Amino acid sequence: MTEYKLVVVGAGGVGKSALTIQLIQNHFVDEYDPTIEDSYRKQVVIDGETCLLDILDTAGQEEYSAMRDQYMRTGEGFLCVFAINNTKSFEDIHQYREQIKRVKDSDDVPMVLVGNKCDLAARTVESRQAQDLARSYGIPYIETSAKTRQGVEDAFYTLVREIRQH
Amino acid sequence: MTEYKLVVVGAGGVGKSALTIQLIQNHFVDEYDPTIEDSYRKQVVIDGETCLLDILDTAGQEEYSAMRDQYMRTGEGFLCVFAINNTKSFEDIHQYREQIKRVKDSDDVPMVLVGNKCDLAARTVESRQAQDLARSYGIPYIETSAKTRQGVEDAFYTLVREIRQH
Amino acid sequence: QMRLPSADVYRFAEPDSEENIIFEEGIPIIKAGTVIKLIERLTYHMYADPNFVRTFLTTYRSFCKPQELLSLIIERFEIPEPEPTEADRIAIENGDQPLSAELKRFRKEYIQPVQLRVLNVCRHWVEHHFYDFERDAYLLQRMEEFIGTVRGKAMKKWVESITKIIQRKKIAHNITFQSSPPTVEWHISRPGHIETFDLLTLHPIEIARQLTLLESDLYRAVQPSELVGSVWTKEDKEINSPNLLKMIRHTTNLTLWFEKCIVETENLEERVAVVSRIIEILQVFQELNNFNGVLEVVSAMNSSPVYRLDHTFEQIPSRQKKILEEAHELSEDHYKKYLAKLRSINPPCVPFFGIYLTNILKTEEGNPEVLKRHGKELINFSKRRKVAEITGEIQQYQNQPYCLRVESDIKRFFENLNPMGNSMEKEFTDYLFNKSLEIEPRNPKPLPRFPKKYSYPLKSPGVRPSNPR
Ligand SMILES: Nc1nc2c(ncn2[C@@H]2O[C@H](COP(=O)(O)OP(=O)(O)NP(=O)(O)O)[C@@H](O)[C@H]2O)c(=O)[nH]1
Ligand SMILES: [Mg+2]
Repeated sequence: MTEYKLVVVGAGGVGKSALTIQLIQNHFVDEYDPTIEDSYRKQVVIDGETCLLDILDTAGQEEYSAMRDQYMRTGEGFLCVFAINNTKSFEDIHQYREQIKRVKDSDDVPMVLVGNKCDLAARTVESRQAQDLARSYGIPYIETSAKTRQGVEDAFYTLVREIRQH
Repeated sequence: MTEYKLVVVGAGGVGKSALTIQLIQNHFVDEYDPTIEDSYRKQVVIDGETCLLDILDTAGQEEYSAMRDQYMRTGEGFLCVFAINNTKSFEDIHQYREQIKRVKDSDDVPMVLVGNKCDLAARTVESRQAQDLARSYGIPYIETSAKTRQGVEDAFYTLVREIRQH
Repeated sequence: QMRLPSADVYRFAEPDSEENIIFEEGIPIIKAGTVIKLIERLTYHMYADPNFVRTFLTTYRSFCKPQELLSLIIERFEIPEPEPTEADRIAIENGDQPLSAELKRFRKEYIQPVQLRVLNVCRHWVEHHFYDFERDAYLLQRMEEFIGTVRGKAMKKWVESITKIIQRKKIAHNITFQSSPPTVEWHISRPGHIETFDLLTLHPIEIARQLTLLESDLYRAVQPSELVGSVWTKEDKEINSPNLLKMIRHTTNLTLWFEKCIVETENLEERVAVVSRIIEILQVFQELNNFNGVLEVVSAMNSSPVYRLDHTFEQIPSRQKKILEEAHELSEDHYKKYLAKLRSINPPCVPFFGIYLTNILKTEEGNPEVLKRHGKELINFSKRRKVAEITGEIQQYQNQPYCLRVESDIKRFFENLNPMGNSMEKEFTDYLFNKSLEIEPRNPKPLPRFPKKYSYPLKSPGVRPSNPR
């Protein structure tokens, strides 16, 4: 079967690892041990077709900025995440997209813009802002709450669809 | 990689802690600070095989029953230490040997007789005497110096080989 | 059996129940429990677990405050002695001295081990987590008062010991080696002439050695307090994770410097020499088990500016392409090879910290802080044993020192490396990329030529060490 290498980029603190976890792990188990094999693979059925998701999550390693190109290059699709209560992370998106466009050496790279809700703080980025940014890039916009598992599958599955139709 | 459980026992002051910290950090602890119970971990390649050494440093203070049998239960190899300039520490050796032989309940528990502080000139225990004791127990005798590293690896790694060949 | 004190005068006596302590499915392993139950196990009288002490002292701040931890262990230490048994009362009532066989058994099997383990937790607390005390002066006064109220001929040994360690920490580590460190190697640049130092003028063997010493010290300097609670990712990271961030920054500046040295060498023949030298440094890094160093090189070769230089890599000898490839393979499939490699080498080594940060974070974001049972909220201690398992692994590789002699000037040269200059990340990153487009244009743009820039021989002296000294 087919395997999709999906990469989650975006400033630190936006909840990238929480998304990845929410998608891959078993939410019905008391203990989770990321230091155990294939805690990055997941077999799923999308639009009938059965594929294998390989998520490349580097949360925590944001500071190793020069290792970024290497990490990205193998990705086939990208989730550009940002926090709805963090305007900075939102304004960071533009450069993340440009970095991906450069390393993949292409102008048509499959990606999705993801606005994640980390806590209960005051939202500072309204979805309209995001919708418009997402539209200017010609890409899908999905809001999530990895904390309540809302929109997570939707964000990844949408990215996979983007890859299948590229 | 296999994991070995070493326990360092012997009269207080003989140098049990110094030997261990010399092995683990290549540093000589020059002051005296009584041990209650400490643990150290060391990844090392012995005889072309990668090992994970778990070293339990005990309290020499011969006036702490109960707690003794407690740690000799899990340990699989023992370093029985005495200082070559402390005749009383040498005469306590048989106590420890009997206690281990009893706790682990066996007559062939992997151990090494270690006569420490061989850098000091004022020797009051003759190698011949120690050697005779080691032969009676059927174990090797290794003189060391936590101060100069002399024989330190020899002792610990010899014990590892005995646990492997047992 | 043995009678414990009344649960009404000694809380640490309340019996274990499914509502205050959960065990993991050969000492017992705690899955969860109340702070009280956790502290009871932290200082149990049956077995011992130096491993629990570290886990606890490293992670308790999220579920219990320092001042509270101290109050609790002081209460734990304050064990009430049992009442004379019937046999004793009989003797006393007859004018004879009681045997007190129960009181003695209770002191020997419960009080002694508990009080001693409490003192042990205090010794370790003060000895390796002294920051709790530097940030809270009162906490330290209480510790001192406490340690000073401990009466007893027996306890004396340890009381003195802990008092000295406490004073030694308020006021203000030599290494002995098996063999002797190899002779420092020189190439075109000579000792003292720090003005000539550069990537090609210094001996590649020495560049790998000195950077390995720098990188190792940076590695051995990261404390657990900089990792727990994912503080290196919060906005106060500069305050809580200074050592970590300093080390990560060095890695970045070095990767960037490698990239700069490559793309700013316009002449193809010279750039090939430059790339070869860097791959040779990679080779020595692998030899020295400096994985952090190997990845800095792998990262540079894979960055956008360098990765696309086909004309350059076409002229690299096979032996080197293979070395670079195997190195690159370490990070593939989620660092599978690397993890295996790291588990098999004989340290000293300098691991890649990236892996640990990612695991610690996933562990903190994928496990609840508490587990509810019958309404009661227990501390999810298994989450803590998992974070401590990672900080422990990190610490295990921090003990073994490298037997290499420091060369003050080369060390200094590398400490002051500043590829970016006054520019910002983006501006500099773009600069490097444009340079890459200049020296090797995108097809079908023709490949230009450029004048050489080095006035000295480009031949590498090789990475095999010499004997003389
Ligand atoms: N000259 C010399 N002194 C040594 C040597 N090994 C230990 N010492 C000294 O002997 C003293 C006690 O050493 P230490 O390791 O604490 O002994 P211990 O057996 O762990 N004591 P305890 O059981 O009380 O914890 C220290 O002052 C230490 O420096 C050695 O090889 N040579
Ligand atoms: Mg000791």
